[PDB]
Amino acid sequence: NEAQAIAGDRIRMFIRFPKFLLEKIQDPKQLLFAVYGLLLHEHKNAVVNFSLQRWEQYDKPVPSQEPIVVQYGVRRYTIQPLFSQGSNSPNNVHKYERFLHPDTVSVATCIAPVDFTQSPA
Amino acid sequence: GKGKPRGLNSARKLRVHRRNNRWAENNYKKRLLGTAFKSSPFGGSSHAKGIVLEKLGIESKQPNSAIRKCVRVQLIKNGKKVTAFVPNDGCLNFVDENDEVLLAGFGRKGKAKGDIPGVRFKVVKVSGVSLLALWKEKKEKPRS
Amino acid sequence: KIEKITVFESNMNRDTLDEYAPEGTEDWSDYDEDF
RNA sequence: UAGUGGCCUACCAUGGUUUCAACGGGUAACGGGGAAUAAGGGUUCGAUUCCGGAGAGGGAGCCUGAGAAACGGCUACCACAUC
Repeated sequence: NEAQAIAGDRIRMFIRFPKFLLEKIQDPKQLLFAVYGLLLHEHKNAVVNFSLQRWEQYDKPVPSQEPIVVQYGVRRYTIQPLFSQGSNSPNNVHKYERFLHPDTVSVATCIAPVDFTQSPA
Repeated sequence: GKGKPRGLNSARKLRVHRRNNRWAENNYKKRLLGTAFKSSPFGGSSHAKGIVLEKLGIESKQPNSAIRKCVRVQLIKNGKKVTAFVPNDGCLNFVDENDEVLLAGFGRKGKAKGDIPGVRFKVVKVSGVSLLALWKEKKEKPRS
Repeated sequence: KIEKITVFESNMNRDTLDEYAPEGTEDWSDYDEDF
């Protein structure tokens, strides 16, 4: 509903740009960088609970109380999750399962600073 | 006299007689009024593809005892909302909503295989790729 | 200021520049289970 | 008119069709051999290589010509839509 500034066009905006974070923001005619957008309350953050499968032909397990760099989408955060069984849960009540299962679905539980559009993690 | 005229001028009656008794047959009246065209959301087709609306809420018209991983779908040739079904059931992980299927009946134009209202259409091919070489662990079996 | 080369500011009705919710410290007072 | 003819036109007559179904309505209706049939009859389909009809997006209209109400011909309207 609250979509006002028109996409499709070209735009010249005065984006306030801090002097702190001026190491790796470059001018890509030959290099690779991109820039994204935010929301109102995406400025706030929340607590997430992922669904994870094991990667295919990736047999060896990982203990699941350990910092894994989570992407849900593309961007990277070394989040400290809590995997729990990804069964069909009627009551939506989970476990503090410590570690992983080598085949089935896992449900992470962690705090992440949230990008709310259901991506393949 | 067996309740009928017989005499060899009476055919005037008879082809008007059966003409008014074909309507007591069922598929005759179903057919010659275009009821398959004014209804039956395939519209006389054999398949239809459409986006999955969402996960489905189970309303018991008996009996298959679980949340049957079924998919509310709405077609794109018509846009008429039907509850659907996947066989080889489970694996609720591998497509989002608003995503493609290919629908086909159960064998009676469905109407009954589990406790779900109006579930009569097996999904054949999600997003153009099949299910039978996708339950075969080549590819992966979708979600709602 | 959002413009085209129509001026749209970064107006007042916004979440100020927090990351966790600033009402969250006060939300550590809903003593739901004092177990 | 190439010609019969209410095809018109001018005066006349009051007729004509029909429960032996007029008229009106619907057709996911282009009509004829084909198909699935297979005891026989019945049933349903026929856009489709052949015959006949129709149209060149929809209606008009006219030229040239033995022949066209022609559209890889033309004029106009209507719907589009290029530099």
